[PDB]
Amino acid sequence: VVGGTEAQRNSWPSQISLQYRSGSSWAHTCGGTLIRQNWVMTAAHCVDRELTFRVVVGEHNLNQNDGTEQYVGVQKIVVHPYWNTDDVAAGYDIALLRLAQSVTLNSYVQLGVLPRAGTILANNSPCYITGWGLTRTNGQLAQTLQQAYLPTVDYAICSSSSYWGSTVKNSMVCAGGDGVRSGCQGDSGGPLHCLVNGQYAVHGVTSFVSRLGCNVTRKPTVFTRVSAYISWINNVIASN
Amino acid sequence: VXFAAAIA
Ligand SMILES: [Ca+2]
Repeated sequence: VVGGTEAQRNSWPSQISLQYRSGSSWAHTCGGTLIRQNWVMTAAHCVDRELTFRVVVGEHNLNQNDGTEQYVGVQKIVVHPYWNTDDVAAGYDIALLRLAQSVTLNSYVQLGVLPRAGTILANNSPCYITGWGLTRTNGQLAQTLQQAYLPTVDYAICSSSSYWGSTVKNSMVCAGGDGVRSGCQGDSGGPLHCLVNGQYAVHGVTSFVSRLGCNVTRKPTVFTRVSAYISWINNVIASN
Repeated sequence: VXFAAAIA
């Protein structure tokens, strides 16, 4: 997260760190959202490869003991069948991970509320992105969970040629684009929390940014639109 | 897909 600040510990209890086993230890690669006691929602491009994954819930500091963490294996990876590794702009960048064990919920670990199927936010709706990603283009990971205010850019604006053009699809949510705040490497798979009728819900799964950099004006961060996959999600859950 | 934000 570029342009952000360190989140407080109870603001985003649904955020998790996705990590792969690397030799002796593990390595943060992506974000994700806890949506059931034993299911996490992330981006397909994060789990495209055959590696050993775990999610950390109640994580705040990647390399210090917060006293609140549960380190949970991923047993099952379910990618959207139409995901195409080589065409992220086609969409379907979503995946669900069934955890080896169920986590225990507390003030630091909660399920993320998803929107009703088909929900489309009005333009410039207030949202926050969160994660441990780079704090500047080509920088280093944030050790502590970061948040940035990142309001939505509606499809009509985001798909105009000055923005993302035909690269954006209606199955996505764009946010930010002001050249100061955005998602960045290590944030993908994580949530976009958007404030509607007083309560937060995870409207996006961080997917992509410009090749020119993270906080590029008129290149807002692009998220898979969760509300377009609600029936797919529920049926993955119900069938496994 | 880099390293992952996916780069678009
Ligand atoms: Ca920690």
